[PDB]
Amino acid sequence: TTTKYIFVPIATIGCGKTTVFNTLNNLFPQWTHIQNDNISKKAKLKICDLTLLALEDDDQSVVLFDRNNSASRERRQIFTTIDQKRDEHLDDTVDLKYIAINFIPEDLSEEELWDITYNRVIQLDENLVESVMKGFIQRYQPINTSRSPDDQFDHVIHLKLSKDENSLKSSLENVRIIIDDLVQNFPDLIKEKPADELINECFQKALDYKPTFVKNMTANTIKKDPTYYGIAMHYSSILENLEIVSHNEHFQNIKSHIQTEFHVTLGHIASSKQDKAGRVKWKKLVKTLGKGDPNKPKSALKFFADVKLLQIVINTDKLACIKVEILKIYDTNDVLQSEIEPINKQLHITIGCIPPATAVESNITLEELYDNPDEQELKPDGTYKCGDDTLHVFNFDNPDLKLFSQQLFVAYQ
Ligand SMILES: Nc1nc2c(ncn2[C@@H]2O[C@H](COP(=O)(O)OP(=O)(O)O)[C@@H](O)[C@H]2O)c(=O)[nH]1
Ligand SMILES: [Mg+2]
Repeated sequence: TTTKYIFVPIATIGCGKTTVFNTLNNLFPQWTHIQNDNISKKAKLKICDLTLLALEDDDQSVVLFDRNNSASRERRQIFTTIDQKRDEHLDDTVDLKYIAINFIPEDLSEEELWDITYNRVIQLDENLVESVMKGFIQRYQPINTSRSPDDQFDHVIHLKLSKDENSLKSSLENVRIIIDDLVQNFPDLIKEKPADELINECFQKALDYKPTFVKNMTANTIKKDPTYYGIAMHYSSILENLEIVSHNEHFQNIKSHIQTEFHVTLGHIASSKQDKAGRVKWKKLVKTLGKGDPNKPKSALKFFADVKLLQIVINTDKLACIKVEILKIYDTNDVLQSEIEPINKQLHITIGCIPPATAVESNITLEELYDNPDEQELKPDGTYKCGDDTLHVFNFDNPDLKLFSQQLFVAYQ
């Protein structure tokens, strides 16, 4: 009855796995070539799943299982995974021969292995390729058919690997080795050997196809986005305007947690994730105010703001903050920048927090105080119960607490 085949490389990167498998598939289009490099790291159906799917139909007899399997545990994973899922995909009467294709001769030096493969991969990335490649060689364990797991292979084909600038290419010799092996040992797979002209042509095609790299080597950069955009507030100017609450009994808790810098937050990356509104406003902030130098926790930007201090709100035993308004934002030549829209409704300067609570809670404090969209006027002095918080409101006597030319900054935390 029916026999199916899984061809399993034992290899490191650049040994010619994909070239050899692409040559064979060019000659035998009914075979299925599954490339682990082209499977998402987060794919629900991984190579063992796709291998079994590609063996279900009768006409599908061969999978070229294109993965390094450098470590002995990775060969064990093939057997145990396919053992467990096989009965969902194949009749009980089927084998399932596993043919190991050994790409690294047992007497190849580690330094010649590196010299052959590293230089093949070169010839738009420089040394990301060295650490990913050395990782596969680090954990490479040669085939050992005298013990598990490699003693579970039904057959082993031993390939050549060498510098070949003056000889037949080693992957073409290897295609010939595989074909001759199959013709002698599995005539049902290859009835008659294809013509050498055809084998050579198919190999040339495969030798010139766009290469495929493991995804950690084609791993793109994270064009990192900053954590938040702020207005740096002149320290002594904020401190001097705390005198309105300095003697208040509900502020004495807060005094020992007063911050050593004050800022108005314009936008935090976390808010790009609540609304479409929060996303769009975050993007426009990154567009207008650029990504400053990213190897510094704070970078000043060439924009400045005028800010008016409106009232102090104490969230009892939690924090104190100043509700503010931004009068204007402008650049170094004082032209107004109308396109800078803050994300937070309820703009504020956090003063200090009692350390169960954190500065992010200044927003919830002012939002719960000003929760009615049709009543946003400054509330008069006094105590306000909001949810489970007791708030105290202190309006400034001076209607003209304007702070000018406060410089914007970007923050990466
Ligand atoms: N010199 C030489 N280069 C080869 C040979 N076979 C493949 N290559 C090249 O080596 C690079 C890596 O081959 P590839 O098949 O992708 O290796 P893989 O990482 O094991 O899949 C590619 O540029 C191939 O064109 C060969 O026999 N000799
Ligand atoms: Mg490959």
